Amino acid sequence: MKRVQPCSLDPATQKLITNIFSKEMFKNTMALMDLDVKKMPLGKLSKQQIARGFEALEALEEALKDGGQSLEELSSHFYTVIPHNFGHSQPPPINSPELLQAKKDMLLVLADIELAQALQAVSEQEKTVEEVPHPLDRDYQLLKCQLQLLDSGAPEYKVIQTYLEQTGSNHRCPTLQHIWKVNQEGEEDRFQAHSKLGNRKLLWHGTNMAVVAAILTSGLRIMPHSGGRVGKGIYFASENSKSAGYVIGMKCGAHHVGYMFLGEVALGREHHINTDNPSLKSPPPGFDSVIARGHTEPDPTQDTELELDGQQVVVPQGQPVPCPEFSSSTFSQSEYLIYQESQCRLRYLLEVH
Ligand SMILES: CC[C@@H](CO)NC(=O)CCc1nc2ccccc2c(=O)[nH]1
Repeated sequence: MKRVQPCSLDPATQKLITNIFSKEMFKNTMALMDLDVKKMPLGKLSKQQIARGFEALEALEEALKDGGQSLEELSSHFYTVIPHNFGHSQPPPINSPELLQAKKDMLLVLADIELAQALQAVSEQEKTVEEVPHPLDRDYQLLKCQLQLLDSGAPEYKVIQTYLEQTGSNHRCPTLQHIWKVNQEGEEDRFQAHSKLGNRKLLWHGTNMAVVAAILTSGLRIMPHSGGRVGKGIYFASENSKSAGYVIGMKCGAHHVGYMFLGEVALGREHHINTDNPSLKSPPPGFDSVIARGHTEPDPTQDTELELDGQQVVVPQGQPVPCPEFSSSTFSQSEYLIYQESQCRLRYLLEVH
């Protein structure tokens, strides 16, 4: 029998690792995306299945753009590959660009669920080694990402807290529980190359809980089949309320639990837009970012700065105020886009109730 070594983690980090590696949380997410968890168990989920899923969605995309199969014939093949559960009734046809991108977004989450499952596989070295770490230490070690819990006294604590409270829902106030500094090793070098590229900003990136382990393992990515209102890049917001909309919040006890990322984004020369462009794959030449400007913006006169690795990083601190220039924008709130993974570094992780 193998000796289980004691857990080295603080209670808040243990709780976080318990939450983001939880089998029930992953199944819950699949259930919330109307996936058939009985026909698709966590352990049966595979890279081949997800690939076959995206192949079926691409065929549907070609039909949506000949004498080929009908949209219902092609939809039926997608549901055979990715079993859904609509109370065991006939699943609906994927006959619109809005339905298609939603199905792609579902598979991107499912790919991050499969990645967390693949990450937890027992290596041959582990089978030979005569002791084992506590399961939470093992999961933490697999992320290959340093997490450091901040106390109310850390220099950035009050700055982050003000950012959260001033730009979050005025009535549906997100309650801050914990902040971890995130040091993803193998993400430092690519981001540091952009040292001469300024206009650095700390921006929100909200996700569901089932993709947090994959992000701590791999960083924010520009995945194939990804997209949205401002194309194929990494989406950020300066308003917490915009990023919070993407946080489902899992029920636990008498409260909700969710996680939010803060990323350091080197925006450099910004290109501003006031209308949707799902076809963008990069900024225009000579630009380093695309900012879909909203009707509001956290009061720029209230911006502060944080020193992160000897670089000034703008941190908004004001409530949203109107922006007359973008009063007629198709965006109510700003969306910040970068099209190179190296222009982002994860910096903080927040637990919110
Ligand atoms: C493809 C769905 C998943 C895979 O992780 N993506 C997310 O949950 C990111 C969602 C998100 N979208 C935004 C869009 C505009 C502005 C901000 C955000 C944001 O914070 N998260």
